[PDB]
Amino acid sequence: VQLQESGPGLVKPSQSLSLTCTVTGFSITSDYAWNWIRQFPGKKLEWMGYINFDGGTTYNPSLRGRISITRDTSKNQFFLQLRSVTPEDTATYYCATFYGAKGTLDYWGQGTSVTVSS
Amino acid sequence: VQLQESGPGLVKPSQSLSLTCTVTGFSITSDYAWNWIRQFPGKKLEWMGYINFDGGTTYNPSLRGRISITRDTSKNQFFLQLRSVTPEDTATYYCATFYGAKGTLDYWGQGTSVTVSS
Amino acid sequence: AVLSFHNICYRVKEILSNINGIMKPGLNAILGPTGGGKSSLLDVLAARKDPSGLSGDVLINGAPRPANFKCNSGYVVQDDVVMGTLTVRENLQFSAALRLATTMTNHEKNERINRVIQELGLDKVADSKVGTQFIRGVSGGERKRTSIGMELITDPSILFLDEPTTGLDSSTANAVLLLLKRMSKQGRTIIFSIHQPRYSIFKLFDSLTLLASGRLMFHGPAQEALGYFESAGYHCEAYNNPADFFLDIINGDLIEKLAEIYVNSSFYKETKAELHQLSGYTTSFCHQLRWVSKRSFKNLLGNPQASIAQIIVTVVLGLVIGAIYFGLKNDSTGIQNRAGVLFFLTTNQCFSSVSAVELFVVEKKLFIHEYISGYYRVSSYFLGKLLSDLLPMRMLPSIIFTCIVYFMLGLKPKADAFFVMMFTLMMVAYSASSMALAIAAGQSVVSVATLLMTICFVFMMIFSGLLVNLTTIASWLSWLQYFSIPRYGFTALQHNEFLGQNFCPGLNATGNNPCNYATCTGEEYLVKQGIDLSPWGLWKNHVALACMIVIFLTIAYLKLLFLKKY
Amino acid sequence: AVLSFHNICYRVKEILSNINGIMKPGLNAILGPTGGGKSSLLDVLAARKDPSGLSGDVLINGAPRPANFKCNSGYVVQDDVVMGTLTVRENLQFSAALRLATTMTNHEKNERINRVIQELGLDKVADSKVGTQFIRGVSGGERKRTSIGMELITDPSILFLDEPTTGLDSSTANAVLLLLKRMSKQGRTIIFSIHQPRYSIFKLFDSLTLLASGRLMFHGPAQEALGYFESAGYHCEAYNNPADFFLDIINGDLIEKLAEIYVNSSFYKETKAELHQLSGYTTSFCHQLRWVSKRSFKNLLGNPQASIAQIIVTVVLGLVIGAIYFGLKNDSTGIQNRAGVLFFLTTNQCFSSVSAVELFVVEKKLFIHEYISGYYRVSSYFLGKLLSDLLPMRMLPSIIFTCIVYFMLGLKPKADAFFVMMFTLMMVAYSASSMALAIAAGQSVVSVATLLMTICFVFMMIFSGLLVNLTTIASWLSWLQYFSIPRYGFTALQHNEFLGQNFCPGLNATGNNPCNYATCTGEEYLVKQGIDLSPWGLWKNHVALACMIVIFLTIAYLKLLFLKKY
Amino acid sequence: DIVLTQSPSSFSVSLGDRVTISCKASGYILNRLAWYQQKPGNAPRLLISGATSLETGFPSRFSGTGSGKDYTLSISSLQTEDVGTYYCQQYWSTPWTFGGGTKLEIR
Amino acid sequence: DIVLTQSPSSFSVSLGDRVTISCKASGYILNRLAWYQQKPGNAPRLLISGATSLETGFPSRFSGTGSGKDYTLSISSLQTEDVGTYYCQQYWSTPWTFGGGTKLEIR
Ligand SMILES: O=C1c2c(O)ccc(O)c2C(=O)c2c(NCCNCCO)ccc(NCCNCCO)c21
Ligand SMILES: *[C@@H]1O[C@H](CO)[C@@H](O[C@@H]2O[C@H](CO)[C@@H](O)[C@H](O)[C@H]2NC(C)=O)[C@H](O)[C@H]1NC(C)=O
Ligand SMILES: *[C@@H]1O[C@H](CO)[C@@H](O[C@@H]2O[C@H](CO)[C@@H](O)[C@H](O)[C@H]2NC(C)=O)[C@H](O)[C@H]1NC(C)=O
Repeated sequence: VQLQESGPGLVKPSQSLSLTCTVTGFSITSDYAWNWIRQFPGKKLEWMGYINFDGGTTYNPSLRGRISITRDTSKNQFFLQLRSVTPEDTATYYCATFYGAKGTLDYWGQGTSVTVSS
Repeated sequence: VQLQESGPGLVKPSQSLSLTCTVTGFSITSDYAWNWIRQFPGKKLEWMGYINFDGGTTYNPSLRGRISITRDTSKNQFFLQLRSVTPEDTATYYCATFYGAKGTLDYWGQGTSVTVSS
Repeated sequence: AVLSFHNICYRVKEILSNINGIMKPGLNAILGPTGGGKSSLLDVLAARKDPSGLSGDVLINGAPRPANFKCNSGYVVQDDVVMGTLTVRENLQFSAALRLATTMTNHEKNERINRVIQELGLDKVADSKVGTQFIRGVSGGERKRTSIGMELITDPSILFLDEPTTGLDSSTANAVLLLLKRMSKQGRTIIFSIHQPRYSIFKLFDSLTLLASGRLMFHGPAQEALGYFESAGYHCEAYNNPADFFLDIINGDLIEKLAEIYVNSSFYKETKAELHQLSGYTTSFCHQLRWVSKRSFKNLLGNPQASIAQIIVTVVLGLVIGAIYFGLKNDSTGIQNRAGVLFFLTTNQCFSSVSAVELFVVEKKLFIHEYISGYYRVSSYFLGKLLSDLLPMRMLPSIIFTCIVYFMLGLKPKADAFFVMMFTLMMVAYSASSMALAIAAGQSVVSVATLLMTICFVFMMIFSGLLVNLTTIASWLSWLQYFSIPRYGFTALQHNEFLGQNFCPGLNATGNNPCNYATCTGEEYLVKQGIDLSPWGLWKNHVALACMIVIFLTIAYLKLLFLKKY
Repeated sequence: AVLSFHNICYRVKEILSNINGIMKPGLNAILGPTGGGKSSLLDVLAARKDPSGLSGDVLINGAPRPANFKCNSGYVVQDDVVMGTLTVRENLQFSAALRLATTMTNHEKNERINRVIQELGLDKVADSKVGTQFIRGVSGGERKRTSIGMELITDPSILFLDEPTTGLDSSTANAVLLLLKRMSKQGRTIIFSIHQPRYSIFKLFDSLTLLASGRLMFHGPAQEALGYFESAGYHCEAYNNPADFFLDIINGDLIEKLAEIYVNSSFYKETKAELHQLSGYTTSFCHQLRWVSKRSFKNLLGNPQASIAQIIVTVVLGLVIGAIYFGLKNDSTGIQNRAGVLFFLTTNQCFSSVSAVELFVVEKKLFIHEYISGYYRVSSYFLGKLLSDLLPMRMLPSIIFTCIVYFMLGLKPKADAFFVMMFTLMMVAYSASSMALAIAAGQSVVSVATLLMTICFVFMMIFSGLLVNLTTIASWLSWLQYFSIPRYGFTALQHNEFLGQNFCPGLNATGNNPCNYATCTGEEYLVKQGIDLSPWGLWKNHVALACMIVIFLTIAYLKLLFLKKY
Repeated sequence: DIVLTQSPSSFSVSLGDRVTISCKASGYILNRLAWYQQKPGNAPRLLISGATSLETGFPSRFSGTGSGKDYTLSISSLQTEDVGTYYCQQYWSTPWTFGGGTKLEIR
Repeated sequence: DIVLTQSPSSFSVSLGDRVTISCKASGYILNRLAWYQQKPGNAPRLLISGATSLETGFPSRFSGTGSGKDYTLSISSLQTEDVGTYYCQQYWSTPWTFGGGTKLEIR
């Protein structure tokens, strides 16, 4: 219901990445599923997986094992862990939030600008 | 959304009965299913079947072939036809309206007091 | 009508050696042990073994095996081959309509039929039924008689014959043997391989070929084996049966001089003198279809407790299913019932077609004996059998089901939305039974065939489309879903039945679906299983079932054509 | 060791008449026609027909049929009965461990075994395999020899014997017949019904009962039928085989004076003089289980290509199913996959038990021959066969499936939520196979049994609970759903697997379900099919499957107990 | 069918006693039980859907509880306009069966 | 997957032209296509769900149409705050695929 996105704004290739989107105003273990929509610099969105409210996840098959979403439900966060970063995905990440019984990514974060370069 | 119930307030046994509930403010062939809740004089409700929005019906099995609901959709009415009336069901009929995607008989008519006697 | 053979060195790995000897008219015999070379010699001498194993010359009155040889030579199989369900007169007609020239009229044909049934006394029962399982009008004594006749309409001068009396005891045995003796010298050179005869039938042979262990051991007349073994040095059990005495010699009373002791005797040179002396389809395709169809159809009718019974069981299945799924409401339990009954119709149509494999494994013996003889061509047999037994047996359980259950269940009430269901059931029945034909077209035992077919059908049913959502199968297994017939049937039936429905009372989802987890329309349940919706989305399953039919039928025709006919 | 019988008027409707004559020591014979009275007389005389049809007296050296008669009388069946998979020495031991008194030690038992295998020369192959289908170590010549021995460990003085040589030709035939001749006058009164013998074995008989058409026609010594038929007025085909000549008399050369011509002859009065002169279990239950179990288990091991093969096929089925349903996500296609795989597992546990009917229809011949003899009691045979073949053959495909697929599919990940699935598959396997036993416990042909079982299983599957929502069945059919085993299996598996699940991503319905058409939890799909949720709601299916087992097993035991053992 | 019964078929409360009404089912309803509030002479107007929610036009006093079988409505300090029978009504199965309904007594 | 494509990947309208945007699917979506409206520098905010409905906080200009494959949004006389790319996004299959999105040009 009120998301916020905040992490490192630079990585190096073949390293990893974390983004730590801290939900507020709603317990992430209560109702919805929580997503990680990313948008390239050419303004074309990609989905990038979600973590359900109970704990299950499902990732975009175009991301084979390079993504893993986890949640530290004590402070109702949920993190992104993208590994072996190619210098091409210089995207924006937007921390979206599914609904389930209506189907639409109702609420979105603010997005950080990860830049994968030396 | 706005129902009204009006028919003969007296029958004789083994004759028939009609009640002609004229919906208004909503086309009965558009969305909902439409019911015929009846209430005995001892204040205990019975369901008494419904007619779907397309035309299908389903009646309370305790009423074997003694009920048949039809609709003259030109003036968005829908009628009750109860045949071989025992002098016991001196009920009230209330013309209810299902919802389907929520499940509750949201809107009700005003009810007539059928009296099945000589 | 001599049949001088010479040096039959057959090699399958031999089974024979440099046999000699001629078989003049009369009643020639092949005594032998149970399975040494006796039956094999009678096969090789009757043009019944593929010549690539034979490495010698045979003769026929001085001319080496004319092409239309079997056209003028009968060869009656040991075990019965006559169709029991038909009746004797019609069996004789069926043998006469295919193998003798159809330039003559039907009149002289029936005339020859009566001529045969008197020269082979059977006006006794000239219209009785022969029967196999459920009716048994005549007995073996007439069964073997009509089998002997069935090849006497063409009137060959060389009536080959193997083990006439194996399964007949003394009375009818002496009957048929004296019958052979009598109808011999109308000029017919019978050559039969008997199995431990008696002395009462040992009267008149004129010839006998004591052959064992792939090597000849005597080829004199009948009244000479006694003298030959006298000069060999045996008493022959002063009162005994010599026809068993010679076998008593061979078994354990050794061999590689007992076969050697004969060439030095007089009979080798006796015959081999004249050996070296002599050393220097018909009909059309029309008939061959129009008669195989008649025979197979009247056979199907003959023993109806095999087919008619499952017609009763399909009527009962249809009625019980109509009783179970009577309502078919349009609520949350409407999708389950609808995708259940169609599923149960398709896989039913499939697994009740594995019982149509015996179309070609019960009579492989009969088809083979018929084709080695010049009856017809294999394509004719194939098309006749299909048009007679596959076509009107798989077409009824597609009309019992869809006429019984369609109005009880109350499915989609339209004309074409009904004929499409009927037609799709017909197509899946034909396709599954044709696959059954393609698997079991060559074998002779039905065990492994039924096992393979039941396994294949189980796998197809797994991939049918109900037990697993066909869109969640991994990518490297989703290519398997195209080989499955129940899929092509069940998908067509679904797409026929699920289109304009609404399975949520009170919620009109056709405009838009709220809460998007509901399957509140037929289109959503149809797409959720990965099925098209365009009108091609239905007939794609019929162009795919009209193709498995043609493939699984040409495979069957090839398996019949390339089968060893020897 | 005489066996004077007298007036065997058996009535099943006769099959015999007032036969007389005694069978002194030596080698007595029963020539007869194929099936007139010969085999029936040898059965009635060997205490093998229910006495209610017999209406005469027999004797044994002067004492009328002691109770433990078969305890001191062998009777070797015509067709083989020896277990081919076992080996000769162990077959002899198995015959010795059940029927002779177990007060003596195993030592003298093996001593008698060697004594028998020398008095019946077989140290030739005293450990070879006999074999049925897939291995064929020894041939018929030793098969009949070990069958003759199998009843010579007890050493009876009356070695009944029917059709020794039917299926053996001359060499081994003369072998076994001379063997009989030799081991006769150690004082053993063989009585065998031969089928058209030769003259070489016609040497030494001392007796022969030419009996045809339910009436005796000669009971003199061997060297007298010749003279009797001389005085009857026949040449007997000066050189012939008389043993076939008499049959040549009976068939058609009449009867109601040919049977009459003998009583007036000398032999009737000859014997009937002395006739009217003479006119005035062992072991425990422990052994009978501990040995039937051994024999059946080592037999199961003997020809493993029957059982081990379907273990390979169940491994393959488990792996292919694990490959298809690998993911099992928790979205809208989670309910379909989950209620599909459990359904297929239950329905496959059922249908693959229809192959365990031959537990009791392959050896009905063997069980019957064994029980008419004093081997064991039917309850022992039953429990042994169960504990040996049903138990460890239906217990593996319940551990292959549930260990292979449970971690691939990724079902409910708990210990007990896994052992419950294993146990429920075991229960449904046992219950379906026990019903299979209850249907096919008495028959001898497996066709109608397999047909009835496949139909019953098809109906149970219809009522399983997936092809039709069991709450929308009409009231007068909902009582049928209790007879169905797949229901009790599939419901238990569902209730095990569907409890704590959530099949709607992003929508937490456990607090409350919005839009009420969604099946957004396992509880809703579980109640929607009419299934309990209390912990009793699961084990009710196991108390109902532990009851169909006991009922369908006591029905089988009764069908075995009340079966006509004659 | 599913027979919804409300064992306390009549109450007697005072203006402020947080009274509750119990409507135990006879099967499994799965939170599909709705409460109506008939007044003396009108038509039953919906009060709670899904056994947990409410209806716009009603206070925050009313609140449903329970799950599986034993559902209960809970009025909190009933005011004066709160009299009149209360019918539960499952809507899970096909014949929707109401309940006996419990009048309310003002002391 | 399902590749949602919007062939008119750029437009050029004037303040009042009733412009429409076409987003043809590559499978069957069944009215599950939603439209977003990214502005230059913000996050895509939902605009239409189910391809027919709207979202409270938006005018009655926007309105979705189409069914089966060919869905279209239809702006009616676009006002000034209406610029910025428009992405359709099916949500029927598992990998939810957006579209290329069509900027808007003010003459
Ligand atoms: O025979 C049917 C059958 C039928 O005759 C009529 C209607 C049917 O639905 C069936 C049927 O469903 C069926 C089988 N279903 C799959 C479960 N078991 C597979 C056997 O491994 C599985 C097997 C099966 N045939 C029985 C023999 N199965 C043993 C496997 O060789 C059938
Ligand atoms: C379901 O709802 C839709 C709209 O929400 C109904 O209608 C369209 O409805 C209008 C009004 O009649 C007409 O354009 C057509 O009837 C419908 N068009 C299409 C393309 O569906 C629809 O009628 C409702 N369902 C039923 C069975 O009436
Ligand atoms: C689903 O929602 C319900 C409430 O809407 C959640 O909770 C109850 O939640 C509170 C808060 O944690 C606690 O009383 C218990 O956790 C829940 N009690 C019961 C009886 O369910 C529930 O936690 C949500 N689902 C999940 C998986 O968290």
